[PDB]
Amino acid sequence: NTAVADYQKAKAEFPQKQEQYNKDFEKYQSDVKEYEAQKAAYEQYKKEVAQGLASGRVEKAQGLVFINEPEAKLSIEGVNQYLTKEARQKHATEDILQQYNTDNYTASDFTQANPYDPKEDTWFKMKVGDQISVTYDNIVNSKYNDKKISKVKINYTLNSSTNNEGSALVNLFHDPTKTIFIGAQTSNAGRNDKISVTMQIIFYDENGNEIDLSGNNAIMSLSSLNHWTTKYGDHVEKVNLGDNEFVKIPGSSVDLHGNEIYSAKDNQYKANGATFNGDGADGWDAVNADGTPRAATAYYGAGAMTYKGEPFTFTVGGNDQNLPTTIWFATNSAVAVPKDPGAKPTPPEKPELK
Ligand SMILES: [Ca+2]
Repeated sequence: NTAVADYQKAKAEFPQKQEQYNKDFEKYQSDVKEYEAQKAAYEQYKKEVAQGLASGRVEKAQGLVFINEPEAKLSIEGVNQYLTKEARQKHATEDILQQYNTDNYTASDFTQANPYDPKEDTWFKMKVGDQISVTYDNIVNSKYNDKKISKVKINYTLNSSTNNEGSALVNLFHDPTKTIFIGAQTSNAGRNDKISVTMQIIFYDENGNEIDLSGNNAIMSLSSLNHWTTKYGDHVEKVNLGDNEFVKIPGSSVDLHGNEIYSAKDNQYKANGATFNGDGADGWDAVNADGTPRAATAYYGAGAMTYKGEPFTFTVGGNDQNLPTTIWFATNSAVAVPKDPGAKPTPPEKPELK
């Protein structure tokens, strides 16, 4: 006989069980909406692949494997201001936005002689209008149309900055599939300056010749094109593809607008109308240190291109004054597409005393 104890426990716990139910039910309603969006995008993508629609080229046309090059080493031409290792150390514990606050660095933090080994990530300031050329070798995992890739060259040119010094701070990864993390102070009010970088990638075969991409099999990612709108900015990340060709990702917030691809509306906060939240461990934009997306919903912030070997330009701007502008821009063969969301969420069981 435990009737009294059991009755009193069930009665005492009921308010908490009801509060947990309300939270679980709200979460279920939110999850159903996310599931329906993911399912629609996945079904559309499957149809595009099966029927041979344009976006099916992500699967059907891909001949480029260029996703992971953790052994690559760098040779850099055209950089005149490398960040000293002492200055890198001094800024390493700061918030990311402060690490890229160019107001917090002075001339004594930079040197003309590169202190970084070829095998490690390298830091430097870029100067508007000065093209740099980065050659990456020790390429072990990559190929294009069954031509193993021996080397990659990427040229980068800073066209504009958000600061008033014509400069931006860069962390250049030794693995070229991680590309570049760039930022600067946002020195002016008015949301109208931007960091703009033109890039061009050349792949080389085992005999050292440049690889012709005109079979149109190099499908490259343009993921993580955030657009957030808050009291602190109308921050938009964009790509001008130049002579390369846009590949629309089904269900993505990113589309073609004249000359550029980006998300026309906020894609970062459900509170601002986005379908998925971008922030946090569970957000669509979550990434590992390797740059790999953590989220099956990464497609929501992504575009892609058929890369034809010609220059393209990424931009980021719209922050308010004094909030440093940053972007981790990567491009590689790992296009973010909708994935199978699994089974539809089921509602929580309502707690009862009966
Ligand atoms: Ca981004």
